[PDB]
Amino acid sequence: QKLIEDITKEQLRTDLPAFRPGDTLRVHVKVVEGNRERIQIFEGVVIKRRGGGISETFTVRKISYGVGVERTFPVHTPKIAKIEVVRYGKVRRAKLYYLRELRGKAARIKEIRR
Amino acid sequence: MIQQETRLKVADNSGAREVLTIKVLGGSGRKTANIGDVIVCTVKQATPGGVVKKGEVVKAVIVRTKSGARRSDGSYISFDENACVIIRDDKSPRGTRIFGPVARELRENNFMKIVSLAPEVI
Amino acid sequence: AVPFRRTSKMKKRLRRTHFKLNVPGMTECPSCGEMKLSHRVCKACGSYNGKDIN
Amino acid sequence: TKGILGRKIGMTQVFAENGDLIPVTVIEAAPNVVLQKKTAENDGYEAIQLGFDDKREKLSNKPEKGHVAKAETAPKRFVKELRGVEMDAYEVGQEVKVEIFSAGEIVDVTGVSKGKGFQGAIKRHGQSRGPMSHGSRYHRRPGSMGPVDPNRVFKGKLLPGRMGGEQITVQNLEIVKVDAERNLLLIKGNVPGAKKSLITVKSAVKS
Amino acid sequence: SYRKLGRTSAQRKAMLRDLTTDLIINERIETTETRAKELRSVVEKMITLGKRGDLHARRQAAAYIRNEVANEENNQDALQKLFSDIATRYEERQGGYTRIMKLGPRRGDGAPMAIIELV
RNA sequence: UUGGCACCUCGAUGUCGGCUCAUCGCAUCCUGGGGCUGUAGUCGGUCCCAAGGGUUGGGCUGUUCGCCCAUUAAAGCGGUACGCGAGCUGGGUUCAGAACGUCGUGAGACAGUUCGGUCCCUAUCCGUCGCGGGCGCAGGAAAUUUGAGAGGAGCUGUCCUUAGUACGAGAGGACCGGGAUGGACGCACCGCUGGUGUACCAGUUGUUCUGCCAAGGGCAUCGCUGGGUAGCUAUGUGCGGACGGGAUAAGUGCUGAAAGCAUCUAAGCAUGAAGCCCCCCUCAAGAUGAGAUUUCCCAUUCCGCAAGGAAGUAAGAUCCCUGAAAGAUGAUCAGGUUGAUAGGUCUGAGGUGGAAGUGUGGCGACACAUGGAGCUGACAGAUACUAAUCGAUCGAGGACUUAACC
Ligand SMILES: [Mg+2]
Ligand SMILES: [Mg+2]
Ligand SMILES: [Mg+2]
Ligand SMILES: [Mg+2]
Ligand SMILES: [Mg+2]
Ligand SMILES: [Mg+2]
Ligand SMILES: [Mg+2]
Ligand SMILES: [Mg+2]
Ligand SMILES: [Mg+2]
Ligand SMILES: [Mg+2]
Ligand SMILES: [Mg+2]
Ligand SMILES: [Mg+2]
Ligand SMILES: [Mg+2]
Ligand SMILES: [Mg+2]
Ligand SMILES: [Mg+2]
Ligand SMILES: [Mg+2]
Ligand SMILES: [Mg+2]
Ligand SMILES: [Mg+2]
Ligand SMILES: [Mg+2]
Ligand SMILES: [Mg+2]
Ligand SMILES: [Zn+2]
Repeated sequence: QKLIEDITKEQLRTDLPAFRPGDTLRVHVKVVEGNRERIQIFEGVVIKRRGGGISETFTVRKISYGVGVERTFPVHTPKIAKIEVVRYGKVRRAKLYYLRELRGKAARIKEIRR
Repeated sequence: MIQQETRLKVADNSGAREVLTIKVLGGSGRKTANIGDVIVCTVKQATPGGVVKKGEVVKAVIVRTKSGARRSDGSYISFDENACVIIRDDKSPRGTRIFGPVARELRENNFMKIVSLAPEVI
Repeated sequence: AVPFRRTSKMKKRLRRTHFKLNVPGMTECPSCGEMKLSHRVCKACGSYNGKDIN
Repeated sequence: TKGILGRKIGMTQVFAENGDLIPVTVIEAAPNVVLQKKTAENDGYEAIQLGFDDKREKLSNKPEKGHVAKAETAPKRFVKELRGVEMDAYEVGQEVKVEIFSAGEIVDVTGVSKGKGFQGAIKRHGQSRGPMSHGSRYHRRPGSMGPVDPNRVFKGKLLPGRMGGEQITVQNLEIVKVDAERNLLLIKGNVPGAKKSLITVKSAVKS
Repeated sequence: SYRKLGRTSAQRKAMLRDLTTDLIINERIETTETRAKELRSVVEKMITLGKRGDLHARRQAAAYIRNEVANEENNQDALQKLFSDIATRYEERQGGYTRIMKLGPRRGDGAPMAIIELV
């Protein structure tokens, strides 16, 4: 295991602020149309942070024009410029799966800062 | 993971509201079709006006699916409803508006007009 | 299904060449002198691996 | 050609400088040693034996020790043969090390799959099931057995039995990275065989 | 993995708890082979809990051990006996508190019996 | 196929459609190669060679048939008891109930219609799929191999260029050659996305126990609900059917007489297909024709005139014991005290999500701090603390005859 550990950790990334599930944050992703590199800003709620090591991923969810959209990344990808953190939130689960329904319908289903 | 008999709701000001999948174009089997593909489908509910009438046979592309595509860089993307856009027998759409965002695997294909008409692409 | 024909004595005896027992693995409890079986407690001497086990 | 022997470790990912996730198997090795050079007259062909992963002495008998003595090394555990290769880059006792595979290479991998024990037809051959409703009493069964006329069963009807656990070759895999320090190999894709098992790597033949 | 002993989950757990307390009391019990082979890996964990010796570990153990009387003339309960006596005895041995000895087979069903005991 | 005959079966050879599994023929549906054309090109028509692979989802009917919808390169025709009911179904078909139409004075009848209506069998032998034991192979063992022979695989679309070129008034629109990217099918695997995950973590209802509070246990489908490690998995990921060689079929030929000419042939020499034989993958010396190479052990003791037989051993292996990368049981593989094989302990990984106790705030349900805490099955490393003790059995002494060299 230790072999996998270090030969991977060579490629690790050491600038991401710590963050638990259930807190909004902005993400700066480098999309490229073949010519330039726009920087799409995509922010939402962290639904799930899964797995360990270089394989650790996470999930962000947001709504835009009625429909909700999910989006995941491997936390150590170089495709990401930076990760701000907007607001912490108090939750009890570690997988905010229940949010997939209580979004509209006037259901003010939000978090509360710690 | 759209397949035969799946129901979809269109995302344009064509006149239809929801549609039913009849056949998935492509090879011979083609059990299913993911995002960024074209199917043949029949209208089930339409607005009283609209350029499309209830109970026809038309072609449509797939713009959003609940199960979502997987990009090459390891990132994923998903939605929470299956949508589609009616095709005027060629990549040109038939309506004029587009509602809700669309995926990004359309620009990799030849659907320039749609991805231009979208409010935002993800 | 049903036996279509009876079975001769030859076949009946040939089938049973593998239906037998095996002489156990015996040893000598070097405390009493009887035949325990390996890796087990000599119930005669009540002793195993030198010492005794009440 | 050229090839070595190794051990399977596990799987993980790396990031190509393009920024593309890539599944990667990790096959380590140690310096393999040639043991015997099969000439063309004593033997009707041409090959070399490769040793690997020496064992402690209490597990080696006199014949094997004598056999290895010609190469002056410790008794190895696995001894395989490698046929198609030039026979002047090698002399008994020479070491073969991982650095003979540059990155971006294309190689072949050969192992033995992992066992699955006795298995039914549905899983062993991927047949279909009967309907599990509508008064049916048929599902997970190997189907019919053939026509009536032959009065027998043709050699080739597939039935349940022990599944998996045999040799397998996967072709046209690409070496990603090579580390001469830990003696590692990083391969795109995934190779057969359970962890901690023997694995053969040879240069691609379809070329 | 772990054996099943041909019993439902709940029955398995109950039998294990009972065997554990019985061993703590008698310090040498006798049963079938596989049963003891499975039992040791639980007895040792309980002994570790006892060696830790604080309120938290005590409540943890009580949530697993039954309520029998170990030494009645002293009215000592099995749990208290465990903590005080056992923790005081195996004070420094690092794991491996039990041992297993194999007897011949039984008569009524030929099962192989064995003796388990504290070191 | 509709029929003719009545040779076998009436001390029982059970129908039609569908499901699962297929296999064979070729008078070819697609893909491959050609001749002719009333073939400009792109489409075609017809005939010759070719059976390697491929050959669909629905609506209506018990339906085979049939019609229709939508695709595809194509939606082939037939045999195998109109394949396959000790493999499944029972819808129609032909028992007993009832009703309508028609016939009969009447019981009833109709190859007219309609509703309802018991499908039994523990595999003896051959056969097919897997796994072991014995013996053989002129001494006894451990490994690595050649490959007679057998099996597997064999499909194909779209787009961009060559080029709007050749061809064609125009309309339209190429062969040949390159390059990307799919469909279906197959093999492997769990790093990713997901599923399961009944000795993991948390929340919560009822009741009953641990004397009481606090804290916990039992039962209620695992009580219910939210997550989830390892393993096993597909809808997930990776890869495959490439490039070629030799001999051919239909065809096209060169040279050339029989027959001063002509002629693909009689003598000679070529070219020529998704077929054939190789190249790719797997099994394989019980291939009794029992192969080859490397290494180890040696040629004891008793009997036996003799023939030969018997007993202790060598190299090596097994009994027994700890197990899992293996597994129905055998078998295989890792180990047996100069050892990390398993369990426990310590340290980690991941999982869950803020323990108890105490204190503070609140009248109270509760909140906050101590504190990413506490707990943790299978995963990693170190550690001989416990268990693999002491022992037993099996196992060679190498036949003759020739020819080489001696
Ligand atoms: Mg006998
Ligand atoms: Mg099916
Ligand atoms: Mg016959
Ligand atoms: Mg229960
Ligand atoms: Mg009869
Ligand atoms: Mg023909
Ligand atoms: Mg029939
Ligand atoms: Mg017939
Ligand atoms: Mg039958
Ligand atoms: Mg009646
Ligand atoms: Mg009437
Ligand atoms: Mg009348
Ligand atoms: Mg009926
Ligand atoms: Mg049966
Ligand atoms: Mg039998
Ligand atoms: Mg994993
Ligand atoms: Mg209480
Ligand atoms: Mg009770
Ligand atoms: Mg649950
Ligand atoms: Mg292990
Ligand atoms: Zn004794």
